[PDB]
Amino acid sequence: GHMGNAAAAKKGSEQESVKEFLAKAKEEFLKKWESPSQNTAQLDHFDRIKTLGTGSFGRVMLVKHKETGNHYAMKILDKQKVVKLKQIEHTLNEKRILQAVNFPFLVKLEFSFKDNSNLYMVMEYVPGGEMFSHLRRIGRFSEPHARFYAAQIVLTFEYLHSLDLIYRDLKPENLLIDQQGYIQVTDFGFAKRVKGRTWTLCGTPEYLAPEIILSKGYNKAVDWWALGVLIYEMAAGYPPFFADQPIQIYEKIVSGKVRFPSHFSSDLKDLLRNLLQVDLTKRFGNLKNGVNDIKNHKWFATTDWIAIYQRKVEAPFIPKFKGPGDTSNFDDYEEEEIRVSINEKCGKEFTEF
Amino acid sequence: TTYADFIASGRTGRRNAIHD
Ligand SMILES: C[C@@H]1CNCCN1S(=O)(=O)c1cccc2cnccc12
Repeated sequence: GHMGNAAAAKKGSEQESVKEFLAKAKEEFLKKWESPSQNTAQLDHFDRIKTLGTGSFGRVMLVKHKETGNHYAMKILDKQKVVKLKQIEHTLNEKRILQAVNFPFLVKLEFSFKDNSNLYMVMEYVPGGEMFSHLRRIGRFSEPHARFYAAQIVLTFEYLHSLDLIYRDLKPENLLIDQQGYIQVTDFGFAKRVKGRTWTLCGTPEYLAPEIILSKGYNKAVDWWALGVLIYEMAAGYPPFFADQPIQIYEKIVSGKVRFPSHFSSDLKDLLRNLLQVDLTKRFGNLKNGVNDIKNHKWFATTDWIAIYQRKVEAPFIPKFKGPGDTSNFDDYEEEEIRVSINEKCGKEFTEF
Repeated sequence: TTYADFIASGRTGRRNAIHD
């Protein structure tokens, strides 16, 4: 067979140890999920420095904690806008997930609080910026570079899926690089606890699995499809399915045809054909062998999964870092003061936050 | 080239989710 006796015994023991780790992590998650934390700080505990990102949600600012001097990223949400945008459940869900999970590649929520006008989530500051920016600048990542990031996503999804969480929002825009060159996942608004199937149309066109586009009930296998898109885009510099308009992207996604750059290795093409598999009965991550079909694929043969988890692998790329509070890996945004109304807005809706 | 087609798509910047 492919493995001699020593290699087969080592792989078997390793897979059993994963099961043991995940069973304990689920126990710890469910304790925190059932008893969340709240009201662990207030606004005048921090100096606000610079906007790091903006969206329909609100904005994220670099802040400095007065007592400790530590820097953090503070997400500020306007309650009235969250309601108008129909995002109450997503916002409460994001906070509940973030306070309950624990994994080296998931961003840590350090504080949360609210006032008359806004909701606040204070997360560790990840100074390296978005993977998106580095990828467009460099052009593409080498296969070893892409593989180092991919391994972290595989382990992160193995963790989340064991908790029955589907992620649904994978793309380079949503992945940050930390000071040691490792990945941080931050956004959980679209994540959902689902043991079986769910039906919401959500995600980003280039990264949508066919069964979402086709308005089917779907499961955690959509995350393994999206991993295939991410690996492709990291290694090529562009995604596998693109066009001028989303409907044309969707036609390509559901077609079952994908084409590769000539510089892709055969091992990479084989993995990607098995992740970008339209037939759910054949997609890696969705078979009897589960995540092991991915982790044991030839393209990952040089990956030491425990060493990645322990953060003992030397990263291929370390972002520029001039000191704490350095914001040079993020964009510049028009600053806008944060007003707090004399009148509480939307109290009932956000009573659990 | 495929790269040229990607530039021509106009979707080289940050991509929004559907709900936006
Ligand atoms: C693209 C990401 C995800 N989408 C929302 C916007 N952001 S972000 O503003 O950079 C951001 C979010 C969360 C925690 C952060 C921690 N350190 C730095 C930036 C952080």
